[PDB]
Amino acid sequence: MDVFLMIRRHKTTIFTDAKESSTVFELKRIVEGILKRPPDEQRLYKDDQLLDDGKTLGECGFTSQTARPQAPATVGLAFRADDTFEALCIEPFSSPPE
Amino acid sequence: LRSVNSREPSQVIFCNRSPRVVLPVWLNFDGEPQPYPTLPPGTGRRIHSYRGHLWLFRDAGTHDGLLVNQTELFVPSLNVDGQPIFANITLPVYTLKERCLQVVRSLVKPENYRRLDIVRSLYEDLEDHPNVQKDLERLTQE
Amino acid sequence: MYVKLISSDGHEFIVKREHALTSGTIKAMLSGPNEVNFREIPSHVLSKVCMYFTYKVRYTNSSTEIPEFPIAPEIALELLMAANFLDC
Repeated sequence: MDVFLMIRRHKTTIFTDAKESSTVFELKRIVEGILKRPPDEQRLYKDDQLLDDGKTLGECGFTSQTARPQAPATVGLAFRADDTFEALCIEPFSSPPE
Repeated sequence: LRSVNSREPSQVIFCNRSPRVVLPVWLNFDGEPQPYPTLPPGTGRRIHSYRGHLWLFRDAGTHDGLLVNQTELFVPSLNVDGQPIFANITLPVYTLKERCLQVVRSLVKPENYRRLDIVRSLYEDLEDHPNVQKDLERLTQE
Repeated sequence: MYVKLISSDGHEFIVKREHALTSGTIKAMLSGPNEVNFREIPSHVLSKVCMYFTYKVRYTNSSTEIPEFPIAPEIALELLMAANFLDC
């Protein structure tokens, strides 16, 4: 099953999909291609829960009933190598009027 | 664009696989839309129709268009041999504009569209409700 | 392979090029006769637009039952205008 994500870090947010059987590490790969940053310099979260590279997205809680196209699951991102990785920060979206 | 009158029975089954209350519409031998009883959000029902007839489905409360077996119109076919012909009713992929007009209409009274803070042209688009005769005139003009 | 759409308030959305082409306007803004900056569309609107792109690309011409595209009441009026300008 494809899973639909919204990888987020500091006003930056990536929309991509992957297989539920895909691994956290392979996702860091996809991020590398995009934001040009090696897997080892990035940390991926799920609501303040650091994820293990060997874990499948499925295991990490990203499923077809949770990562839907119309309502993608969110994945936190944090940069800088192991020489002091930044703290996870996600800028919220603007607020509607009314 | 009317039902052919072949007194050949065709047993059909209307399965409503959509979040909406469906209003099936049979097209008259004269081409007039004839509304049948409404199908609740997840139900299905067995219908007696005939080879050659023309059916079309819409949302019962707003006439938004719906699909039946992927196309626009359903025509019951040669039944006898596994018999029941399946009519799968599903939502189409509306455009985002259309989708928003559906949500706003469902929220504001027609008498109040003019109080919304939007372009004059979007006012027109809102008052221009989905319509069956209009869609027929459309398909025909195609 | 990808493209960047930036909201009025600064957020940057990286989406696949095919997905963004879903919008005629964007297909022209870029690839005209990369990035795209929308000085009029806010974050809470552009995030829905991008979600609609994945939704559209995933379900058009599909036998598998289609789910409703959700839209909160507060986002409706602005999404409408965004949708109207983007031609999608």
